[PDB]
Amino acid sequence: NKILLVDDDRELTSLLKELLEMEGFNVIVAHDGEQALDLLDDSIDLLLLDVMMPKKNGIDTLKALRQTHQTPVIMLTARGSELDRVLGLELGADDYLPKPFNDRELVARIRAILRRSHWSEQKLAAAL
Amino acid sequence: NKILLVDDDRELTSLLKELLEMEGFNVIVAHDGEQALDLLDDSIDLLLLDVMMPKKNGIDTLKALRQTHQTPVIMLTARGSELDRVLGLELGADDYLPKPFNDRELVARIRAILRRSHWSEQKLAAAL
Ligand SMILES: [Mg+2]
Ligand SMILES: [Mg+2]
Repeated sequence: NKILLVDDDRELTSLLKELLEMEGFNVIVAHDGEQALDLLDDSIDLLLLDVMMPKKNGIDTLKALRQTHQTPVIMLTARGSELDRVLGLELGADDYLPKPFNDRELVARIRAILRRSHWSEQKLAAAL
Repeated sequence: NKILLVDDDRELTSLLKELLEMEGFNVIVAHDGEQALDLLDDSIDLLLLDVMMPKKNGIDTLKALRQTHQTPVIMLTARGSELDRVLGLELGADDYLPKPFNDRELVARIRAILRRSHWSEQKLAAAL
């Protein structure tokens, strides 16, 4: 399972890349929305998307990717108000996890949406 | 879209039934884990599941339903610790929203998982 980490905080992306790699994931990192959309392809199983970033913020990245991709996305951002959360979810995100977060909850939410993805694939392969 | 509302609090289930009905959902109510499993069938698109309930708690209900059903479930409970959240998600829940909650966020999270369900169905019908 391949995760695209989109966050402009290099310290967090390095910590998360190591964590998710320890958890058995293939991780690719984008540092803005522009980079993200350039790296986004069919091989990506999930996006961990930050909101406030230079060049193209996460809200605009999500709006753009959702025009062509149904790829699962989890917003992982310091923007944690009820408004921020409802906006992310309504714009196309499958989950929304504010910062600061617990690593165990992040992994559990990654696994929750990837379990749903696998069930969808199994049902599709069963029907085919 | 049919929602199965599993909670022992009659005051909350009545408030939520009205809210979700105003939002265009068909709502059926269970007051414990035993009638939740009795009411659970293929017509149910999502479960709003409480934890602390008599006869059968939400954790045991989730474990039981997940043996036979892949139906989307959102834990809606006063059990909001990191442990509670990670446990719910690892046991089979698609989302976990602690109490007290914001009605707008609940609806947004219901819509986020039902949008994923519809995309899965559209892809399945497209492949068929
Ligand atoms: Mg940032
Ligand atoms: Mg209760």
